[PDB]
Amino acid sequence: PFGLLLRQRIVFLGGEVEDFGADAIISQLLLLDSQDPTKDIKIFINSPGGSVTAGMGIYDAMMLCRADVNTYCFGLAASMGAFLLGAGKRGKRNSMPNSRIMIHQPLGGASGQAVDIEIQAKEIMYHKANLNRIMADYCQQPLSKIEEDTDRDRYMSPLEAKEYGLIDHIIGGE
Amino acid sequence: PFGLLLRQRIVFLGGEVEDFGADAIISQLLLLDSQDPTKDIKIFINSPGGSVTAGMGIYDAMMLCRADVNTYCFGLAASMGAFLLGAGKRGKRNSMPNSRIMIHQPLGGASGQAVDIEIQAKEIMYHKANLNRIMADYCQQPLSKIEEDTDRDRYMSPLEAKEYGLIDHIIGGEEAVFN
Amino acid sequence: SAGQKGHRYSFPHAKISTAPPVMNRVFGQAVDAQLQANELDYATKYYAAILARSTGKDLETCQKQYLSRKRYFSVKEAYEEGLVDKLVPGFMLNRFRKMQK
Amino acid sequence: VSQLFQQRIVRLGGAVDDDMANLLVAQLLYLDSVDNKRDITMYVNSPGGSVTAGMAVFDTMRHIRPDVSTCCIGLAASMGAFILASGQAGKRYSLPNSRIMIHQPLGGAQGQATDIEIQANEILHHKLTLNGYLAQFTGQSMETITKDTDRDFFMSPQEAIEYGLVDAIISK
Amino acid sequence: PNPLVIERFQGVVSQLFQQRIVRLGGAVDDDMANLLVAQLLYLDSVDNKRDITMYVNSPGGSVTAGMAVFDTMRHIRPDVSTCCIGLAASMGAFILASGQAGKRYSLPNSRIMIHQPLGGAQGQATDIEIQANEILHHKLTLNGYLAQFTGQSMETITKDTDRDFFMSPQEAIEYGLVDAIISKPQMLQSREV
Amino acid sequence: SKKVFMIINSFGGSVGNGITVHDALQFIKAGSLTLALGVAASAASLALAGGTIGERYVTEGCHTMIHQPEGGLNGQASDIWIDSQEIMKIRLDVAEIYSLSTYRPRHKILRDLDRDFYLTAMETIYYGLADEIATNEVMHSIVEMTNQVWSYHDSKQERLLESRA
Amino acid sequence: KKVFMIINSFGGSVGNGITVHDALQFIKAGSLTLALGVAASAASLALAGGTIGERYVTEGCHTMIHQPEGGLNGQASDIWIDSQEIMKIRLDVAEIYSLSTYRPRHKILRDLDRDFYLTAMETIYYGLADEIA
Amino acid sequence: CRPPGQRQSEWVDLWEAYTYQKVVFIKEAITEDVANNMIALTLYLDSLDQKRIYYWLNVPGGDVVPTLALYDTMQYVRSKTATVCYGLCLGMGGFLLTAGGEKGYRFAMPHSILMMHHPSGASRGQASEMHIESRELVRMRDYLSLLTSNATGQPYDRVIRELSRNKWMDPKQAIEYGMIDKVLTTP
Amino acid sequence: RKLSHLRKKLWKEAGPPPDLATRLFSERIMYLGMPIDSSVAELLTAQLFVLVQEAPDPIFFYINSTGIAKSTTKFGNEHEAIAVYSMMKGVQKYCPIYTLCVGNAFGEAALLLSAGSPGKRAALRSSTIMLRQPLQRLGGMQASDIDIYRKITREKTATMAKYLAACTKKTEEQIMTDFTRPRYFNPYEAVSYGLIDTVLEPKEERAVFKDWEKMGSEIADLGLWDDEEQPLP
Repeated sequence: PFGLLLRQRIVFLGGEVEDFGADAIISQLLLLDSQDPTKDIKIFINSPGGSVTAGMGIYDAMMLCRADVNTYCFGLAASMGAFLLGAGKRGKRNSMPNSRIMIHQPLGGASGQAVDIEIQAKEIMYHKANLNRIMADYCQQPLSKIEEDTDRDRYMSPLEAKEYGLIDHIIGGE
Repeated sequence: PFGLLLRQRIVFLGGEVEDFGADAIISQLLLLDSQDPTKDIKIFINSPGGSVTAGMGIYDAMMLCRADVNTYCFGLAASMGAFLLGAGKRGKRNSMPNSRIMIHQPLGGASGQAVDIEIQAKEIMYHKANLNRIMADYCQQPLSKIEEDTDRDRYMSPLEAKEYGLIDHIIGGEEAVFN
Repeated sequence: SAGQKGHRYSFPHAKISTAPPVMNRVFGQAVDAQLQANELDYATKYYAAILARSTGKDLETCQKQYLSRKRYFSVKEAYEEGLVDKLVPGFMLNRFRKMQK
Repeated sequence: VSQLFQQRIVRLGGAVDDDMANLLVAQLLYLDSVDNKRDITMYVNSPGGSVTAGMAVFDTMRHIRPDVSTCCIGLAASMGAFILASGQAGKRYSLPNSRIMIHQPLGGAQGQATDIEIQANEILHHKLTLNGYLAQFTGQSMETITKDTDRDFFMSPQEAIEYGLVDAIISK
Repeated sequence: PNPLVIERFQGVVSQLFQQRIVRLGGAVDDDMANLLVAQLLYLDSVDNKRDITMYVNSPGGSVTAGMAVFDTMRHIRPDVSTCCIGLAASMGAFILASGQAGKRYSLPNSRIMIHQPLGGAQGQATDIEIQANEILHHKLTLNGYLAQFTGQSMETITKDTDRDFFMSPQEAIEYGLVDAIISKPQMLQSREV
Repeated sequence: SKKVFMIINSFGGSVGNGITVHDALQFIKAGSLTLALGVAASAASLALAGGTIGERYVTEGCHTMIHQPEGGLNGQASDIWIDSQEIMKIRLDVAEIYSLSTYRPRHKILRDLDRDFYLTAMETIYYGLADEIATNEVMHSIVEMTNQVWSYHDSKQERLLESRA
Repeated sequence: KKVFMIINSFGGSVGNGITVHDALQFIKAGSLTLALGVAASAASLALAGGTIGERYVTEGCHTMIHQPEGGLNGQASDIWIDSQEIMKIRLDVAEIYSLSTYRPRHKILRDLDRDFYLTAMETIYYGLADEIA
Repeated sequence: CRPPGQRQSEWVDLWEAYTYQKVVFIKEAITEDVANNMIALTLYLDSLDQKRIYYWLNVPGGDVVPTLALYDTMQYVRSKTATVCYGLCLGMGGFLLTAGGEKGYRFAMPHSILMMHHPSGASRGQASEMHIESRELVRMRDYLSLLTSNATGQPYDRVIRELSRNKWMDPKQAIEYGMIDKVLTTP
Repeated sequence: RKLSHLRKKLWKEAGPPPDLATRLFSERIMYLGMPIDSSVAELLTAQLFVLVQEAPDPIFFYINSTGIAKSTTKFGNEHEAIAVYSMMKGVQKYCPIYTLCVGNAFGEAALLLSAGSPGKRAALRSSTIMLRQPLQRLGGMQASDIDIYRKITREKTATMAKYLAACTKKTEEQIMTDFTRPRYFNPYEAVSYGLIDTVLEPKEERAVFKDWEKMGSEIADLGLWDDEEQPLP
């Protein structure tokens, strides 16, 4: 199963990204760079979304390693795996010809006082401005068109995702 | 345990028949046929019911087996195990002298669209028509008589099951069967 | 059908069903299921006695026709069977009233 | 159920969801890596599932450089039958008393009125993707695939060969 | 939850335990705090001179469970290098701030939250004022140790941690939470002229 | 007088309840006026067609909807065939009333009952479920029509309050 | 003219006992408080709030005297503010009893520490009632 | 309050007997359903005669939006108002004490528990609509503080700092803070 | 005449009945306080059939509701708001309708606000007008009916913007621009938008503005490392 391919740096982001689920991805990511920092690490993407702070924990941990990063998307990636799909380096971001790419802005949560609402409002306003700076880096897109794309829900085919800058190649050619 | 009977080519069909429990018996039935296509396979059926979709896969697995099969009925056989009881080879069908045999049609629920109801209405009728014509082959019974006996929801003692054609032999010399 | 003969009113698009009745959840011994079988025995004997007086049939005919299986009846063929006689008084179609105008 | 892994047999049982699709393609990464010549026989038994979960196992079987074999066990309702038709021509087997059902896949639309119309376009794109790929696997016209996929239609294994769902049956 | 991921999670934390890497598991309560203090009191068998890497990721928790981890980090002989990846709560950032001075490393994408600890009170009339005094005692000890770690005044800690206060490690390095950031040097990009 | 004025507003409900309020408006000797507002479901469109032809009005905001008979089925294999045939009888029943009242053949209506489809105010007059568009101008005639039929009962009410005082 | 009410309560918050306390002194005429069965902390405030000389009690009646209770949960700061709320409410109901029993206030806080029950005999000695009916 | 009373010759309920006597009682919490009966009662007494309206409050808390529906009806009517406190007014119920009757018509019992705090709300979903509801909760916070500053005479900068946390008042401090006008005596 | 019935019903059948909805019904005051459902819309229509009969005297209409459903509860249908809109639209030439906004008006409650007579629509000082996007988030059923549900959500937004443009005298494309986000509306600027005709003011204005809070703080020096203390007033 998953343990038979874990020795060759195969990371599966299956299921919803939670506090315990994403922590199992981070704890196994530090194991692969400590044993060999010269060969590439492959990360598979099949997830319908998840948390904002937990899903951000996979991106900065993959940038912590000094080796190469390959990312492949299987099925649907909804605003957490799709942000993690383009998180790798340029040239090794491949995708399947039938995989769905979903772009969406993250959610938030607040329960207490009205002054606690505006704390979480500027906390998610900082997270929205953070990912728009990151997603415009590996896509070579301006900040004007990348803010409106995250406004509404848009399922993207990999034919138009190649010219958008999120992916690099298509496995199979067609 | 269960692994000691597996190397002696004896499997067990216990509990309610589900989709997860269906393919576990089919996967071990083809392994015994690939090991020895001459040695018989003894099965034990104890089921209080099951789905008509997963129960037909057990019948197709025994028809796919090149070697002969032996059946044994202990406990219960309610609407799915009685169909798998007579489906073995004729002359090698034994059971307990007091086990119960229930010949009744399977159940099912229907809900949804108006065109959706009439599809599954004739589907369970086609399942009723296919289960009647298959069970009438190894029983040597006419079709009009076997299609009305399955409508009655009454169990069957193994004494009258012998001349009915569903079973061949009874373990115990046929004197321990109580009415 | 137990009403006055000659005045069984009915809507022209209703549904009529005659099935033998069932019993609720009873958990008993072998002799407890026998006495519950006698209660449904008197149920089919009393229901067929009403249908024999209404439809003009025998006692065993109403048990074989009505109280055997869960069947349904429309409005048109129930008049030939003997369940209803006529429609509601003063019934007139709105399209048939337009044909008079 | 571990004895089937050494015999190159994977099990497709129950409704397909995200954790089952991650486990199913993980067994497909290992069986082609030990041998790229021998086929992989899969026993499909599913009553349906998600839209993107069945499409996540469809594309990875096309990347296997040897051919695969698909055998129907019991029933395949609108998601497993798509996995049967995507197999190699001449390797699509089925039981003689199995059942094949072709229907459009299930899926909801939760959100704003602007959101439920932009996500129903993906379901309309999924209907053109499913019926567009199924028409190339069965050799029939484009109209007859879009005509019967709206309502549930059960298919016998005898008539599945002439329609193009399976190639042969294992009777023995 | 899926039981298949448990043995895979147990394998990767045990392989990092040989490389002297510990983990803060979820919210800080009594079951993990006895497990975490068993891990810091076992890594000294190989060597007591090299540092200890501490992965810090906690979304909340109780008060007394995190204090049992705080006192053992500053008492053992090797230095404890904390590393916050993801999200740190008020008890999680206090564990991050309780590391060795000059060896508290992180990454500039995390979120650091510090506030007065959560609590409740239930009972009679004198039971309320008793349980409110130990929360204010826990308010004084959490804000008192943070004033010594960051080097700020006493009034600065109580007026910033009064409510939810989220920071970035680019600005936490000016306050005194994180000593240095860990990031690889990137290649300079050809910007527009 | 003897006129009956009913208002139509229902977004759901069972199909059998719409046929009962249909023939409850048929056997009335005097005329009946039905005014559709908001929507017209399977229980509400049969009440809309149950009125007198010539007095049926649908507003621009109202949307007529034709729905198949929804039912709940549970039983044995012998009992699952007898009640599913009743769904064919109800589908024959609601297509019969839609045929005799809308000047439409039974084949074109039965090609519409296999799939649920909503109708607008312009398609209501084209199919024949109603007679006129309930715009703002003809709505003023509904106000003056219900004023004379209510003052015929209120004139007796005005004589009873003066006799008691 | 003179209000006459039956006092019978086994539970309830003591905050509602302060509402029925000040409503009894708002009446210009006298008040007759007759307790039957159980008298809780919310009921003893209406029993002590009546006019002196017209507070009757039976032989089998009892009076429950205890401190206020509350439920506190949330942020760290408003627990300390609400801790002074339950303290001064307990100091408020001590001053309510002190206007009738003519006792020093430090001895009433010792009886308000735990649950305190009185029979028909020592209720007259403690000043909550006047005589036995 | 379940047994009824009399108006002059027939049996009428206790809360409706004071309605004809121009006395309004509020005993339960301020919710959406009980606020529809209060603002319909203020317009009914305004249409009959023009006299001073009395409000007796027992509010232990409530929502923000139906409380502002009852506050705006006090200034819209052409009659006078007077709020009298007995028991307790917590949360948004304490704000309705300072609604009207600023010219010496705010009475309270000597043992009334007062409570003043900033209002709250909860609405989740998209991150873009979270900015809009945060602007609504900010615009509701400072506007509720501007009405308490004009009615009590307190500076506006002190209400933001004090009422953001938990704050409770006794009737001895309610006189010097300008929240109430007079204290009710024994008669 | 019915004015003698008004003095007789208040003595016998409206006064000693303690229900406030009956006494409000006799004074030609129709108040929508409950959230709109299947029981409210038939009650509002039945009260409108009585009020148009006895007199052409003007009727007062008060709106105080959260619309049909809140965003944090179960959602229903939006067709009942048009049914009470077109019922009261034909009354305007037969009877004058006075409409005043008390409390709040979420979503469909603002549609009945503009449904009043011109020159008689009004609002209070601290009212709230919400142009929400309705309704029916639940779409988990069969995919064969979602394509006609796209037709429903498109034509319902068309007829809602058509009825709003007939009262506010604005462009229909400006109504869909406000339907993308739940934009709140101040009643002081709603007179320029066309929703209300005027704003009724109290006799004593005591709502001081907050524009004097800006004391004009000076710009800090460039050689001062400012702290990251959070903005808390």
